This record gives sequence, C-alpha cells and structure tokens, in this order.
Amino acid sequence: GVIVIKAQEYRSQELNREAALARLVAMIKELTTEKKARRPTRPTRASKERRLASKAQKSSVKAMRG
Amino acid sequence: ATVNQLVRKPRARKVAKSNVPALEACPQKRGVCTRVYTTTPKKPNSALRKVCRVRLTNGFEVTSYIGGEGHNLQEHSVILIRGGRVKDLPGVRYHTVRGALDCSGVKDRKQARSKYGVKRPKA
RNA sequence: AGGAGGUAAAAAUGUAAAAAA
RNA sequence: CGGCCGCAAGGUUAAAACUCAAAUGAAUUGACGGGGGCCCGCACAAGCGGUGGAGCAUGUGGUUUAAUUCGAUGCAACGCG
RNA sequence: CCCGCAGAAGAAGCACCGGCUAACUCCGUGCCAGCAGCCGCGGUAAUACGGAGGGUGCAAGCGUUAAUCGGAAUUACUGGG
RNA sequence: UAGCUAGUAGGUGGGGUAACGGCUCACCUAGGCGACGAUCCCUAGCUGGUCUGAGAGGAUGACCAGCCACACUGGAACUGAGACACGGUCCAGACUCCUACGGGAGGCAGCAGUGGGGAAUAUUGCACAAUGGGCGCAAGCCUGAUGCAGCCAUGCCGCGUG
Repeated sequence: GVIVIKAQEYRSQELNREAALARLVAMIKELTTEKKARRPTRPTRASKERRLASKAQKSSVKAMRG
Repeated sequence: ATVNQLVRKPRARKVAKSNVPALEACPQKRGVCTRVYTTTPKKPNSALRKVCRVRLTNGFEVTSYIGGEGHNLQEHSVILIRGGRVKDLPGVRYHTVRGALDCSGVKDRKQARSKYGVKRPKA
C-alpha cells in the first residue's frame, strides 16, 4: 500500500503535475463505489401461469381404474 | 436373426445403469455437508426445500437433500447420506438420513417414526 | 358435353403498462 | 476425441458425462385455417337519421374524504340491480 | 434332558391406508411448510402433507438404501424387428 | 489396438536338469505368429458350485472342497525326498526399534488385539477331553489345527409375550 504513480510524457514538470493529478482522481474513485446488491426478485406470473397448468391437467388425471 | 451375423458379432447385452453414482455397492457414506442453502423446484410444484452440497470423503461434491424441517447443519457437522431422488429438484440424486451422526432427529414428530430420527416416547 | 387460354391483394404477439425489492 | 481419406470445405468411423418420463406412428372426434364449395343476417352495398364536436341529464373509472355501502366491469358492465 | 415354585407377574412393535396394492375419518397449515418408488397431492372442507383416533400388512422383527435376477419376448439361441 | 517377434522359428552339435525341450552357447537356414483376433490396453485368482430363472441364459465365486499364486518391497540361492521356502539364511531398499555411535534387531495377509480407513464386521477367553498331524519303542510332549465359550437378531429355524 505504498502507491507509486509515474507521470512521464510532457516536457514540462508542472504539466506532468496535473497529469499525475488526473491519474490520482480516477484511480481511487473506480475502487471506491462498488456494485449494487440485493438481488434477486420474487416470481410474478407464478400466481397465474403455474396454476394454469394445474387447471387443465387435473381434469385429465382422474383415470377411474381399468 | 441371421445366425452367421450372430456368430461373428455376439448378442451384446446393454449396460444396466445405476442411479446412485456415489460408488459401486456403497449403501451409505459419511459427508462433511458444507454450504447449506434453500432453493425452489420446477414447473409442476413450488416450494423452498432445504438442500445442500456435500463434499464426500472421496472428494465428490455431490448434491443432496436435507429432509424434514428442523435442521442443525451449517458449513460443518459431518452427517450421513442415503440414496434416492425427489424429482422436483432438476439434478439431485441423494437424500439425507435425519437423526444422523451430527444432526438430531426432529422433535414434535409423533407419527412416521422409523426414519427422521424419531425416538419413541418410552414414557 | 370435351376443351383452351384466362382471371388472386401489405398486416406481429397473448403480464395482453404495472413495477421496483 | 482418435484414426483414415481430403487442396480446403469437410466426409467416414463412432462414444460418454449429464438429463426428462417420455419422444413417437397411424387412425378418430371436434375445433381452427390470411384452404375450397353451398347458404343465411341491415354483414356490406343503397339511402335515412344520430353518436364522437357544445350544453345538460344520468351511470362508471379514477381521485379525494371520516364514509363516499356492496355487487355487476369485452360482445353478454356502464339510464345496471 | 428331567423335577419343583410360578404373584400373569418379567415380554409388541414398525410400515403403509389416492390409484399402482389389503386398509378411513376430523382438526391445523393454505402451492406457504412438507410428502413421493411411478403418475402425482396441496390456491381455508386434503381419504396422498403434520397430528389425533379408527384400519390393514408382517412379526421379535419391522421399513429405508444398496447389489443381482425376475417381470424385461425392452439384446429375442429357445424368443424380437 | 494392425501387424507382432530377433534365442526370436526351426536345424546341428556340445553344455544343462529328475526328465524331452533355445532350458543355454557356437554356426546354418529365414522363418514362426496374425482377422478362426496376434501383439497392445483396462479388469480379474479359477472350478465344483452359489443366487435367480419355466427352461435357456444372466450375475457371482463370501462360507466348504480342489488347484494356482503371495508372505513389508525387489532379487538370489542353499539344506533337503520336496521350497527356489509365512514364523530359516545372503544382498539392496522403505519403515520402525537398540546403542557405549562401534555395531546390531525386526516383519500379525497365524490366533487375539491397537491405531487407522470405512456404511460396517466380535475376547489382549479356556483347554488339548474328543478328532487330525508331527516325533518317539512306548509312556508321553507341543499344537490360538481342532474343540467350545464370550459378542452380535447378521440370516435361517422355533416356541413364547397366556
């Protein structure tokens, strides 16, 4: 954790100062705020769609021994 | 048909497949029972069965089925595994015998006491 | 009654707005 | 995948892991067809007069409130009970 | 092995009861939680879930898992396409 | 898995063993094995039988018997009627024990038992009374062979809980 950043391409030292200043700000912010959690979600159409199968299926499965 | 085709190429018997791939002829095996979770079955039904992955003693990460309601496992506490499937979980082949070596038989269970580790109230 | 040519055109899906966790 | 043939495109030979409790054939009855034929109805065409435009009456949704009672809510709810 | 005492005292469970397959009702939960070998059961009356009571099977054994064979004439020589 | 093999295929002669033989050398011939499946790879002790099945087959080979093979790992002999040897010897290695550091010692896949692995599988029991073997003139001596018990509902068979 002894961070070492190299500001090279710019003949002026003070131009390399702000080049290093740009490298400072972006490096830390990308590591600051992470991903958004708290997934997943509860089903929506299960209350209906899944029951749709149960309304048409049960009418057929009543065999009545042969 | 065609005996001469039969005398060159014998009647090959199809290989009978087993359904408990733990190990050949092993009834029950001990399992570490790591990382327990709870998910949902498929299309016809809907529930939240307590199921877990099991790191076996022969390095097999098999997926099992935690039975009953009152569990006692989490990341450790080695238990026992028996075969069988429940068909609702798309991909399970193993069961769990409640009243295991490190999992107690559930209380407030009066009937169906052969399994589920139910001790008969002697009093 | 056989026959011979002849006359015809673009347009999807079924939580279908009702959710977020 | 390996072998072989191939300029190459590939071909030939030929598995398993895993997975569902099915997949499938022919025929039958309906239903449907931007398939065909026959036939009917204000279906259209031929016109008449309206709605939708304005006001008002009245019912519903929504919204709001302490309550706006419940129910009916494609055709077949909405001057409905 | 034989003889004596012998208070019934010291001795009954487990599975299953939707069909497959002998065997039923009520309460509690409301596709949530669970059951299941196969199809499947459960959306506030569940004979299939949990429990209670009643029923049946087997018995000092009882069910589950595993392995083989049978059923599988679904490797067919007997005996298939 | 398509070619496999070079004392390898056979010949001759000597060597060699209880016994014929490339079992082994010298020299000659150039063969022999191969789709009726050789070499090569995986797996496995084999059989009388066991389980099931109408039968034919299918699976299997725990328990009893016959045979083969192994003894911590590899190799090699010797004594002898016979081993190329479980509880003998020589050598190397791996792993333990003893140590005066010089140098030695050891082998439970024998009966029990300990740890361990595993789903799981028993006492550190008693005795040679019977049977079998070994040795001995016999008497006898030894035997965890064998004979029984301990433990287990593990299966079978049987009575009981009136």
